[PDB]
Amino acid sequence: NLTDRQLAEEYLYRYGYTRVAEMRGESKSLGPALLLLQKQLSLPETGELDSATLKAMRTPRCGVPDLGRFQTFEGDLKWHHHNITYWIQNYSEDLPRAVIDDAFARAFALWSAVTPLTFTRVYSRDADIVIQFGVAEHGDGYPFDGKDGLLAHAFPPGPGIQGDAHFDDDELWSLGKGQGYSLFLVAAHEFGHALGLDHSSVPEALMYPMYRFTEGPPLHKDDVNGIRHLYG
Ligand SMILES: CC(C)(O)c1ccc2cc(C(=O)N3CCCc4cnc(N)c(F)c4C3)[nH]c2c1
Ligand SMILES: O=P([O-])(O)O
Ligand SMILES: [Ca+2]
Ligand SMILES: [Ca+2]
Ligand SMILES: [Ca+2]
Ligand SMILES: [Zn+2]
Ligand SMILES: [Zn+2]
Repeated sequence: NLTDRQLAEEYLYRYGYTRVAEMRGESKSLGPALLLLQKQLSLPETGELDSATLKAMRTPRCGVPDLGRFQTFEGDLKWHHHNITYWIQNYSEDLPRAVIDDAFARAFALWSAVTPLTFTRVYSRDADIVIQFGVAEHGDGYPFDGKDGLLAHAFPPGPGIQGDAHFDDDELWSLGKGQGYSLFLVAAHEFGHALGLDHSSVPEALMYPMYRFTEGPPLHKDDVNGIRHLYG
């Protein structure tokens, strides 16, 4: 029961819009930050807390920031070897273990066709991409928010926590039918970040930050070109 205005202030802060408005001398009213968000999400650029902007802010999405408050990390944020390993550290009880394993394998198979990298499952803490399910504060100081709102987050390529992918288990994980969010579609978006991709402004793109259920092929031209500009 946040008000529409309280939701707007929280959204603009969480995803980096308020910090950018501060750097431009324009954080004492909502309008300038709203214009930065409408440009970034490809909404009409009104500067108002209008119906299209409120509908966007209420839409479940990725927990990675858009414009600001990104942490300082080690290295140039791409992988420098070909065989990327992953470890499924724990399981949601919402799906059978073999269905969770296959959702992650399918999400990696989407990227493998369009990148010179391979993805291989291991059972070891020193995998490149460690996958975890967690609730609220889950060990990295970037807490989840309970049911709906942000669904998951991931870290850009590098050592340790870098490249890792976390899924909010206060969500109901499914394949996106009946109830719950598609673990396949969320994992596919989060693995893009774990390969070094940013958010897209193209609403149809996999790397757009909002969750959109589809039964169609998830990759768009903007996603494939994004990976091409990283690894060839
Ligand atoms: C586009 C690029 C540069 O490859 C890239 C891609 C994805 C990420 C994810 C982060 C990152 O900063 N975090 C990892 C995601 C969790 C998180 C959430 N809120 C923050 N304010 C925050 F700093 C972090 C830390 N930083 C990133 C940077
Ligand atoms: O905010 P509205 O007037 O576009 O509904
Ligand atoms: Ca890692
Ligand atoms: Ca959540
Ligand atoms: Ca759950
Ligand atoms: Zn994202
Ligand atoms: Zn986390």
